[PDB]
Amino acid sequence: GQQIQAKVIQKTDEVMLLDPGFYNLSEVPVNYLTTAHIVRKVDDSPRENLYDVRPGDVVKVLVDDVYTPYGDMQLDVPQQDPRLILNQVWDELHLKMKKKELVRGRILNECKSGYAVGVAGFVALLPYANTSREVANRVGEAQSFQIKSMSEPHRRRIVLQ
Amino acid sequence: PLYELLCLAKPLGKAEIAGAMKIVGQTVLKRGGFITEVQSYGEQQLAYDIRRPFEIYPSAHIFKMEFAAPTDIVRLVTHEMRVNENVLRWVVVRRPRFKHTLQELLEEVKAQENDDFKA
Amino acid sequence: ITTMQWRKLKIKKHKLRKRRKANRMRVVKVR
Amino acid sequence: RLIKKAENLRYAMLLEESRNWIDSEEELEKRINQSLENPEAFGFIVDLPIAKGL
Amino acid sequence: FRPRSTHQEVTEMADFKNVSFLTQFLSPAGRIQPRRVTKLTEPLQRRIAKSVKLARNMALMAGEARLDKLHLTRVRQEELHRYQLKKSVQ
Amino acid sequence: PEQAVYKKLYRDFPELRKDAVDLSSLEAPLAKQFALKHLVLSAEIAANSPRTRHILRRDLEADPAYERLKEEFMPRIAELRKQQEQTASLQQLQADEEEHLKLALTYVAAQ
Amino acid sequence: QNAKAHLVEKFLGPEFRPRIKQLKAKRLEAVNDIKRHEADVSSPEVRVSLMTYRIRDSIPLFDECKKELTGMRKLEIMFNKRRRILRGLRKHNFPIYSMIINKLGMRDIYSDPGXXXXXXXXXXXXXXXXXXXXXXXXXXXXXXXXXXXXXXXXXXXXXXXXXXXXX
Amino acid sequence: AFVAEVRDGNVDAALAQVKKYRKTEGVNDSVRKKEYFLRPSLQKFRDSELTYAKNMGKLIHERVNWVVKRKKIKL
RNA sequence: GCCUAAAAUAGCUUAAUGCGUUGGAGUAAGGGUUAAAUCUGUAAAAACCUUGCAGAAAGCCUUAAAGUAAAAGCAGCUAUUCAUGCCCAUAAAACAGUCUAUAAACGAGAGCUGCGGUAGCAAAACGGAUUAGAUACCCGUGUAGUCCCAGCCGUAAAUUAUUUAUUAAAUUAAAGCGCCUAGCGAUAUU
Ligand SMILES: [K+]
Ligand SMILES: [K+]
Ligand SMILES: [K+]
Ligand SMILES: [Mg+2]
Repeated sequence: GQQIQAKVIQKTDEVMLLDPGFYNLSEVPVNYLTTAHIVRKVDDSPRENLYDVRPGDVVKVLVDDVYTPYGDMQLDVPQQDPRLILNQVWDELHLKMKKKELVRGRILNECKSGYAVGVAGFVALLPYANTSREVANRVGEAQSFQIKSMSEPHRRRIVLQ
Repeated sequence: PLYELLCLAKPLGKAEIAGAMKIVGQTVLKRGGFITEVQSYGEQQLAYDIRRPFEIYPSAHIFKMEFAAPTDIVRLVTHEMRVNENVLRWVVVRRPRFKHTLQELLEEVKAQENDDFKA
Repeated sequence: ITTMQWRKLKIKKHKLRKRRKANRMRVVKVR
Repeated sequence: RLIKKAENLRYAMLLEESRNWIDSEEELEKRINQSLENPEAFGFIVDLPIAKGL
Repeated sequence: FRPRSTHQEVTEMADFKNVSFLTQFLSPAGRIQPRRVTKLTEPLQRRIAKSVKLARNMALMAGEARLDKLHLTRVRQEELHRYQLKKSVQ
Repeated sequence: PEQAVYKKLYRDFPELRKDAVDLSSLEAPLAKQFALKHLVLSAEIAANSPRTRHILRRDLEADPAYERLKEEFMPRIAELRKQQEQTASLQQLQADEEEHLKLALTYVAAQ
Repeated sequence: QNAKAHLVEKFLGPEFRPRIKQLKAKRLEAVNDIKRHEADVSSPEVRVSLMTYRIRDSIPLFDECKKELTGMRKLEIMFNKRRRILRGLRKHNFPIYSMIINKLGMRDIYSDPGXXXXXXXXXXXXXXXXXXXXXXXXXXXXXXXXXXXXXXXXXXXXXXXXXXXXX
Repeated sequence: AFVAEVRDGNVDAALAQVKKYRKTEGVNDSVRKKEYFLRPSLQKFRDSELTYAKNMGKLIHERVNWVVKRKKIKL
């Protein structure tokens, strides 16, 4: 699951060889990599095609596995995950709490402890003790709220006032 | 030990419910115990209906009582529930004796002494 | 013990059981 | 020595709890009447605090 | 992503009376989920199973989905609304 | 001894899983620098603590060194995040929700 | 409302506790005279006394519940272990052996006569002799045989024949 | 009791859901057990055979998955 | 202080199934096979909605057993009695061993005697088929038995021989036993 730097050794018609620097050489499809994964170039000569990686370059790869039945490391192109999108939103919410900013949320339904308020994919808790019964009645319309407390990123708990 | 009784009774009037609760309470007091908590939840709708030879009860009145008494009290309470016909279903469960363990008490004592020692 | 050994004993046990039942209801047991 | 202090600490806490304990029938009748006049919610809606002991 | 309760919450609220809480460990058909799905320790797995079985004996839970009790969801929401309003007014 | 703090470090800052590391090198990446600092300061804080009559288990299960280093390394990790792919902002997400709400209302109005 | 101290004392006391806990509390108090010091719970004097008290409390228990075979087997194992402990004490430390016998009201029958012996040890010319050892040694004789029975019917007789303080 | 609502007259879609409920919620397993009685010693052997078949299938597709991951085979 | 597929004791829950079961509605089949038939119905069955009564068993959790209960064995819920196992904190100046000649206890399923119960299943038995024959396999009925309490019987393809040191195992060397000496052949005698 960790990204490592590998050096291109051979580039054949079918397969390309990469050196992870740990043990036996790894194999990758010829056209799997692109010029956007290069961090260090052997030479400064401009490249023409997107799938133009020359031997000697250093590329970023993702370690899918360490032990494989073939006997070599498994390396795959890095990919994306929405978890970062939520993390970026969470950081923004934390900054708003520090700066005492007003957050906009939409009430979805009623909850045991209070009311459920959604904030860009995060469902917060609004205890009835801090509601005027007018905001509670308004469902599906954005309203201003003040963030009071929040849990650690894994827990994903927010309390609104 | 410490026991808790959950009773499902017919949705009758308050006087009938009070009488059923009082019977259990006096049984505990007579044996030499005491009662800690008395609570009622009103009439509740059940997951499925309780059936008697010619009656169906889709709802019941629920109350709970917590008491401390000798180990012989369980049989006495069970007998009272069976005899009374206003009670539909009951259960008695034993609870832990103490809220705080010996380790927790020692930690509190040590913390207090450290504050005194620092002072 | 093998399956062959079990089968060799099986026949003799059957014969003994059959004879005992026959003598179960007789005045003079045949022996 | 510390264990003896712990025992005394437990005794002190139980005294405070004993203020709300009932051992007479007169108090039992009052508690029953108050409980019936102020019903509470069951576990179908709100989680209940489970007793852990005295 | 689905909500998950902490092991501290489970040990504090694992009782047969808390039917709402116990519902998180039941399949949509109303059956008990295996430990490999609940992500619980062996002692906690046993407590949850016993709480559900005891609730069934007391008629607080049903062994399976029942067609004659499909209106309870409406009833529970109506009860929940009244309780929240009463406490808010108080 | 210093391989235990990595689990917490990656949990709080998942972006450290994107910075490529050269396995066959003597230079320590940001993640390894944090671990070494935690090991050094953890012993220092424990030693530089006034002694008391008794030892409390709550103190044994505390780690103020981790909090101090996290504050120190906060600005550095921010630069690493900037080097990664960009994501939609909070305002954009709310706008998308509003548009879908309007679409649902229009469908209801039609039917 | 005022605090009820009398209720706290009852709860902390042995009143609201299972029967086994109450019995065990009495056993420890009964060994306050022979223990070496205020915290001795493992000396041979204390261990043998506790085993003897457990046997006495178990006699009424199994007269009502005659089908709990698991408990009887545990009792039988402890019964044989106590005999071997007393046998060792007599051979190596007589003064400690004497105190235990006197305190618990037992009889001096814990010797090791051996193959060529026919009677118990420490028998003076004036003291009487019995056939307890002959039955144990020459147990194959038909005169000493009995009929098959239940565990309790066979164990209860042996338990009482060693403790003379049980009716 | 599984309830499958029919939308736009797509009866085939409802039938698919019913089969899924039976497999997921263990209705086919109950029917198989109650078809006839087997001793506990014979039921043990029956369970071993079923698990053995499941493990063989898992092994076979484990081999295929590795080929796809390495050679990027479009199967 | 808590836990327990441990044992004994006592209360409680019902998914399904059966019927010389109640009421409503409705009319020709239901059941079973390689293919058929016996059998149950049309004098109102099966199927459908309801009523009553009854016995046994414990879906998901649930997985080995990882409990090992000494072995035989053990998971529906709650409680009592009692015996274990876990944490935390203690204790012993002299005592505690291995193995078993002999002796005793526990001990699946089937079976026997008495008492209560009898839904489902099913030796025996009685019919319908298959086949050269079917005295079996298949189908329809179906009694003992399976269940509860008190006794008797002591038998299984009723687990890997026991112990010390080493060891992942293993291997190596010892301590105390039981059993075997080609097969075949007894209801011998006691
Ligand atoms: K037997
Ligand atoms: K057998
Ligand atoms: K031989
Ligand atoms: Mg016997």
